[PDB]
Amino acid sequence: MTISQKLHDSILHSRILPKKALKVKAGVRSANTFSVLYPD
Amino acid sequence: LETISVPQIRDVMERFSVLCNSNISKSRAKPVTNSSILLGKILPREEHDIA
Amino acid sequence: DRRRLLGPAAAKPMAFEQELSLHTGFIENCNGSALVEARSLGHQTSLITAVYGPRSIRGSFTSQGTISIQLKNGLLEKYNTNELKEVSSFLMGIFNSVVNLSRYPKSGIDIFVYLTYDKDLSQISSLIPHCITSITLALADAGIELVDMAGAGEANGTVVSFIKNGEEIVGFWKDDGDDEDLLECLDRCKEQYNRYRDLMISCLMNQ
Amino acid sequence: MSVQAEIGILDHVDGSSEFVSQDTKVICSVTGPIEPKARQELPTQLALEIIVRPAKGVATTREKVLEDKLRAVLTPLITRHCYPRQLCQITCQILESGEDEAEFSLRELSCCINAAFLALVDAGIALNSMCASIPIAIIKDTSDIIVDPTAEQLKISLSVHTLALEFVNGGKVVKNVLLLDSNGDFNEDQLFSLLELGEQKCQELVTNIRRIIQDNISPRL
Amino acid sequence: FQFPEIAYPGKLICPQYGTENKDGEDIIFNYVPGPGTKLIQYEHNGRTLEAITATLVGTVRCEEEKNILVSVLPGFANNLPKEGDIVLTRVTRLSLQRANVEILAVEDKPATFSVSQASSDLGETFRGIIRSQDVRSTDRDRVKVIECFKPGDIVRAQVLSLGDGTNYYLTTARNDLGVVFARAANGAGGLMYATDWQMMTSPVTGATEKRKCAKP
Amino acid sequence: ITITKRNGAFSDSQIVTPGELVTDDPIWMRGHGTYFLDNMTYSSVAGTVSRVNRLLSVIPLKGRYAPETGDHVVGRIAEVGNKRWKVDIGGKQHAVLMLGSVNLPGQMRSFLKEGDLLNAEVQSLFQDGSASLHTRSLKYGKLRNGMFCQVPSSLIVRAKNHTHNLPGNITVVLGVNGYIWLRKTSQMDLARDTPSANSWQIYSDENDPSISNNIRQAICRYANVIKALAFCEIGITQQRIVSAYEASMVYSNVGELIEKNVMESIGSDILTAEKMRGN
Amino acid sequence: SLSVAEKSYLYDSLASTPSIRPDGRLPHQFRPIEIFTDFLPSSNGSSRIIASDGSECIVSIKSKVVDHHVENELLQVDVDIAGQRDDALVVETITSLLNKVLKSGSGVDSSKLQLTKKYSFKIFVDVLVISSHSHPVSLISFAIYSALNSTYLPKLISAFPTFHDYDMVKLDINPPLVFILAVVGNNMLLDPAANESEVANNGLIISWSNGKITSPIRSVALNDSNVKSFKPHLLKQGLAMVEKYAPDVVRSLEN
Amino acid sequence: DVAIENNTLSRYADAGNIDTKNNILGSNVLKSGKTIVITSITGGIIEET
Amino acid sequence: STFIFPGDSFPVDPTTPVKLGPGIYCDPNTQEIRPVNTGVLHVSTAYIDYSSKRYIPSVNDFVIGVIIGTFSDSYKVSLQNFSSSVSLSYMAFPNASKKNRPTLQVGDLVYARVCTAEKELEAEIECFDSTTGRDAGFGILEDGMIIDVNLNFARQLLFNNDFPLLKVLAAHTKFEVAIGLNGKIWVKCEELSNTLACYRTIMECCQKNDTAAFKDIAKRQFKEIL
Amino acid sequence: IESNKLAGVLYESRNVAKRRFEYSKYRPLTPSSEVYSPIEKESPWKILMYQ
RNA sequence: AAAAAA
Ligand SMILES: [Mg+2]
Repeated sequence: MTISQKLHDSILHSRILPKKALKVKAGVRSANTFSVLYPD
Repeated sequence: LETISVPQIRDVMERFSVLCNSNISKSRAKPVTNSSILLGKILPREEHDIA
Repeated sequence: DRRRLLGPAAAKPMAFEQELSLHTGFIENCNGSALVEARSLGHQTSLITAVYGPRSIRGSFTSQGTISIQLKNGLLEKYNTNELKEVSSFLMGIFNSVVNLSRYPKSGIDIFVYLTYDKDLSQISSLIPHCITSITLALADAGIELVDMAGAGEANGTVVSFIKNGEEIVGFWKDDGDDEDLLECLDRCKEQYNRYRDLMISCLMNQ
Repeated sequence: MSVQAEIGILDHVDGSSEFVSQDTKVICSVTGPIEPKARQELPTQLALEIIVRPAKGVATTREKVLEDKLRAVLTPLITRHCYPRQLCQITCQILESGEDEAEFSLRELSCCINAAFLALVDAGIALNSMCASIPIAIIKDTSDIIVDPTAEQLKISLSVHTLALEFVNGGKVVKNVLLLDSNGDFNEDQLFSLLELGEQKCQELVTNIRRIIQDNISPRL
Repeated sequence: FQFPEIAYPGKLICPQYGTENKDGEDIIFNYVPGPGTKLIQYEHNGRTLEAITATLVGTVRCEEEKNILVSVLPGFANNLPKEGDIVLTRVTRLSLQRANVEILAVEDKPATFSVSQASSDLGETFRGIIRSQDVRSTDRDRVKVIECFKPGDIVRAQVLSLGDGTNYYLTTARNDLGVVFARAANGAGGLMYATDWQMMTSPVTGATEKRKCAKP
Repeated sequence: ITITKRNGAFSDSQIVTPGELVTDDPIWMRGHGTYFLDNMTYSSVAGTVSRVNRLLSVIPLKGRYAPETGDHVVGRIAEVGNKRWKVDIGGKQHAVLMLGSVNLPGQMRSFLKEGDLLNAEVQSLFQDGSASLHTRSLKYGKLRNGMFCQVPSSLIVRAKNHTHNLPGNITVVLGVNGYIWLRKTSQMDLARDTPSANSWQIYSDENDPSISNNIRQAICRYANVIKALAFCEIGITQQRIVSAYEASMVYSNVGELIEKNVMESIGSDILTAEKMRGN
Repeated sequence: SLSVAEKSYLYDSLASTPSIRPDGRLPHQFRPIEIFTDFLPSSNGSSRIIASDGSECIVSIKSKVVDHHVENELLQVDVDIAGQRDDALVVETITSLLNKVLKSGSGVDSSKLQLTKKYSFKIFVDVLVISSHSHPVSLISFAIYSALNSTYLPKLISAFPTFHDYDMVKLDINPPLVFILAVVGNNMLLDPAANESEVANNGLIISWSNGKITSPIRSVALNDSNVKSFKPHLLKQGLAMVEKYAPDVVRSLEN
Repeated sequence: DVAIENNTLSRYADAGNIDTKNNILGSNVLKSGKTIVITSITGGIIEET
Repeated sequence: STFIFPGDSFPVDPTTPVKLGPGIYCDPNTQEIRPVNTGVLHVSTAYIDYSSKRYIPSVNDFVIGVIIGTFSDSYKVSLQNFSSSVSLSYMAFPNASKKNRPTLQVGDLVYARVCTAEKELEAEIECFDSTTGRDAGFGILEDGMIIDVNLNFARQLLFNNDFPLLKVLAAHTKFEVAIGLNGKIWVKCEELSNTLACYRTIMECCQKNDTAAFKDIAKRQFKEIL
Repeated sequence: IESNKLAGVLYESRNVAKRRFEYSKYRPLTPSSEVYSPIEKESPWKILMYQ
């Protein structure tokens, strides 16, 4: 229990993972079968 | 011991010798290396120390 | 959950030649351990088995030993918990014939089998002979007396475990597949048994 | 850093205390020495049962860390060999967060330490020395060391800290550091500058705590 | 020995009975199972057969005592407290009429010991009880248990009777038995050593506590 | 295989129920099933009103075995601790068996352990109703050489002798507790009541080395008829058993007696026979 | 919980060549049971089976509507044993075993529950074991069988959702059966009693569908003591034993 | 001493052959002395509002 | 007054021999004397007076206990809730006997003193002092009513004769009383209204804790029931 | 009477009143509480030795 | 799982 929280607290406080780095860049899938393209 | 047959001891021994020779004496399979597939390299790692 | 950290509950999960490697006695936390890795075709399996015992049970009046086996999901969450219990019940039905129980009165032997990595390119039927191989190695490494070496094989979803050099059967697992494969599966698994047996014996002698 | 505390607010408990710092308010209670459970028995030393519950929701892994950190402080304080095979129930209930409980738990930790020690005094338990804990934080911009900050000061803070020291000889001489927690980005120079201001402010609360005990204990005697 | 030296679990060693011809008379060798072996039943040629089969991987040893004993020695479990053995224990709790402990290690036979590995924070460790009458041969009736043992002190004793399947019954009546290792104030002070049989002193803080000491 | 498929569904004896006033006469002596409240006697259970002499009570329609001093019962060891044995006689509580209440010849688990069956006598009774067992006799001891079967405790009445010898060289032990033991007739069983008018093997776990098939199938058949008489709620006596054992000889195979229509046939046969030759 | 004196008696009796059962049954005889059906109006189907030893199992059959393209398993069997946990070893074992016995691609036709090309009937099977003196896997099996034979669902109107407000559909399928066997010495036994399984050397769990032996087939240990290995000829004998005596039990439970 | 095995249990272990079943995004096997550590990283998607 | 804190230096010089007592601790290793509690140091004899609601077994202390269990060897008596049990032997009664055992049921109040009290051993009490005429009020306490108070209020009431409680209560009513050092006070009167009047006074006196407020409380309590 | 235990007491009382005295020689071989005798054991010197 | 008379 303590370790799970200690790992979570330390990562959160050491500022390893920004909330912006977790942002999902989605895409679209249209029928031509199905071709998927992503914005770049 | 005098109740059980004495030559029977030679019989059960011959039946024991013919038992082992027809059982564990026959085993053939192509030799396969014990090379690690995934965790076999790191898991049984010998203990090392650093200074 | 106040026990672990499950994270946000409003979220959702992600949506999208036989070769053996044997190693035993690499865990100092228990009395006996074993590592089994098998790679064949496009399907490989790596699992770890730990054996804790025999340890005395206070107040126990049992004139023989008590075996408990539990399978766990190490990484990939695939097999249902209900199915893991079923195999566990099957595995205990095997080693209760294999393990010399008369040697450990008022005692109990706990067996933990961790299913780490399993790649697939029924389903759990193929892992069963590897679980038997791992446990039999971990028990023999631990010092537990075994009447015979337990081994098995998987043929068209039909698993059958052998002892006494394939002369007798200590377990039978039939799921899906087809019919009239009785004689064939018994002969194919017997070859896998003998193969797994010699490698198991060699594994214990070498290291 | 003006605080407030009371002693013996609970009846059916052997000892209790109510600590107040800024907005975070943690009331504590201590029962002992009493009969321990079979699983808690210690043949030589004294057993410690520590329970910390939050202001909102149920106790989680977060509070399990608070209990573990609190245990490290109260352990060397109490003379365990005075009560062989016995039990001491220490329960700390947080009445108000006084901060952002999701991001920071170091403010409540210091208050749980302060309240517990006061309850240990009231319950009449053998203590080797005294103790005092204060929350510390370092702002990213100003880069200054603030002793006993507020809620808004933590949100913009770069690193949070927690200091608990053991005091002997009239609450002046420091025997040993009991607890030192730190979270966030900080260097070595900021660390020794933290104890420089911390030890000064700790002794300020030690002498502050000492006069609180005198006002409450003396009328009983 | 005309029988396999190395034996894995499930390997046939020797049949039930055996015999040889020497000095113009038949000598009967009686094979009996032992630690690591198990007498089981095999079938061959439509007829039953009993033979000694090893159950543990190791070397086979054929010894005789004043009959052939077949046992397999591994490269702990077999070691278990039996009447007459000497056992090192640690005091868990003190009562008025007795003193219960827990078994840690057991002395071997010709010093070497066999350490029993178990969790002390669970209770899976073997527990034992030393009676007040089994403390010392001198004045068996009236014995002050507080002035003999102490919580945490290590006591070397000898098991009399196993009793039930819960507690073992030990004794420290003889000279070589008693408190071996101990510290002042239930372990709070410094180390203490054994001088007199009924007195334990500490050559560090000058503290002296009354214990039941053994002979060096 | 036999099935039964039903669809759509799932000097007089006074019957009393809990709460009903049985009598307004405070003279009577309060017995079982009745509680006293202000000179009135109310029934606590549902059953028949039993008026015997001064003692007033109510007999329940169904209830567990009530241990009485002198009852010959068959019990199984439930647990062993200190210096006592606690035996299950299928009562409300476990009967106790002291170490001084058995036979010591010239570690209690080496004599009697959990699981072992035995026959004994109720030496005395405790205040809570528990029974004190006593095995000090040539007729009592550890049970072996046969098989166990259980019938309702209300189907076996008290008697001078509960150990009967039956044709087929087998012996029944009809316990008042309902626990019954069938076994091969031994030397003690053959001549027991007769010589009266004329020891380390007693705790052994091993049966008789030579058990003939003639006795096994007898033990088997004798078990099927007893549970058959119990199926028809017929009081089991030594005569009812012998009659049922002979009446069941019209069936070649023993396994045919397990059927419902067969059990009620043997049961009704004895009921009509004893009624015909009884009047 | 039998004494060793009883176990040694029953073993020598069962292991004998003319094997004598304690109740006199032949190796292929079944103990008399009693089956009740359609006693639950709130459920689409129901069943109740009483055994000789006093074992009892209640099986309830209910259903709902869902897409069969998003649901691979249209048949869920839940087992609740009285006095037992839901996460118990034996409970979850039987729960996992019966789901393999009754599966869309094992012993149950998936086209039978097909109404339209979009929606289909999903059957929920609930099991309540009142009393159990042995392995209920065979007892429950006979209960689920009789429960599926007598079932009523909302009758469809259109084709390829709406239902009939009064008239109903009677599901006619061939539910699988599970027969537990006991291996004692060199003899095979059908429908093992409570006391027989405690001395049995081994055991077999064999399924049955459409007049033929089918999966799942397991080798279960009826006890934890006298469990020993068995010769391969016993498996061939046991399977053949189930094969020839199955049309008899099916015919009986059909009425 | 510290010896590790990274990305051995991940689905992205092999560039050419990617596991269709494995949902592990990142992995690591570690053994420092006697103690062995096996870490597996999984993921998920949540709508932020 | 001289207030003391734990860990502080000990004013008393180590040169002159000073007997120990409750409140101070002798370090088993460093051999230094340090205070472990908070209160007033009393030097005549060296001990520390500190506020405590929990009682600990100690030699020659009068305690009022409740029988929570009856064994064959002794009695199990609880001097206070949640605390460990105390051993009251059958021979610890006046006019003891071998076969015949004293008559005490579970729940009976007993007024006894603690004979042998070890920290690592189960404490023992005896229903006869050793000795003061064998009758200091020792024995079964029939009827009456008991009240829970702190240890500070209990010891000063039993030992100090200048405590204005038994002095002020004797004027309001005539009664017999027994006070234990575990924070238990047993008071029995004739009429129930008097016992109730005594319970309400001690309950309020312990709460307020004022020496000069005893006569004020006792006046308004006895006039409240009428 | 109020506890309905009167029937039990009078029952145990009658069994006390019906207690019969008999010499050690002509005592029953089975020990009971209905018959009293100075020596109830066939070998009374047995318990003397073990003591 | 001690107990009652003398
Ligand atoms: Mg349940």
